[PDB]
Amino acid sequence: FSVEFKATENEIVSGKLDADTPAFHLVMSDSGEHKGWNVRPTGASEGGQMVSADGTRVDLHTNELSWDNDHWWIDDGSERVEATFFLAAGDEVKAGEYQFTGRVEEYVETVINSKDISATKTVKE
Amino acid sequence: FSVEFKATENEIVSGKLDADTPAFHLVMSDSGEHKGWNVRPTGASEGGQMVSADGTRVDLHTNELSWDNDHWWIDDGSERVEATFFLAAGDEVKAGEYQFTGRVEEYVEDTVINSKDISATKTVKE
Repeated sequence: FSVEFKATENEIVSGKLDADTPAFHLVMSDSGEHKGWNVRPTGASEGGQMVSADGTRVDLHTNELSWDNDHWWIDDGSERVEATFFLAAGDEVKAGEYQFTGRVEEYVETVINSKDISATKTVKE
Repeated sequence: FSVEFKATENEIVSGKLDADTPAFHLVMSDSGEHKGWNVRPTGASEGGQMVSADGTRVDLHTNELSWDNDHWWIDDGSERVEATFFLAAGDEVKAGEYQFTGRVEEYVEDTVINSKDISATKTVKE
């Protein structure tokens, strides 16, 4: 069971976004049998947001995972799932170094593996 | 001593597999006297997997060979051994062109007397 979570490489500059814009990339993997995965935001990211030092909160979205109130999930039995988290078109994005913290879970049927993820994405000038 | 190793002809689509589904075919030949063979996965395939570009792994299986921790093997002294490697019924298969790499070894009782790398790629899907 392996999890990789990191900022995307594309630069984001302060302002109001024309389009959906990548901010994080996630990969969840396990050769062992499973039903799927959860990505649960933790601490300040609760709500599914990325957060700067000055407390500015920005929503994350992904087209590779589903959402259920406060977390992402997906039923996927394959060995490996990839996901991009993007910021939505229109969103104003302001000052700083924005951190996402969460916890990945692997489940069956019941959680059988889990690991914290954290990464920080930069915005601006 | 010859080895033939290649992707099967049957088309695979991504999704949950409804049956044991062929992926590769292996032929190991020697009319010379020998005890058996090993088929040892190499590189990314170690563990017994075919591995796609993005690193996704699918387990390979065969009913024609035995297994010893990390490799297949068979005592078979005949001139020719065939084997087919299949994906297990129910496995959800996804994204890519999946390669298997390994090494074949022919052994005798007394001990390896011939060896050769094998490599092939199987396409999945859509």
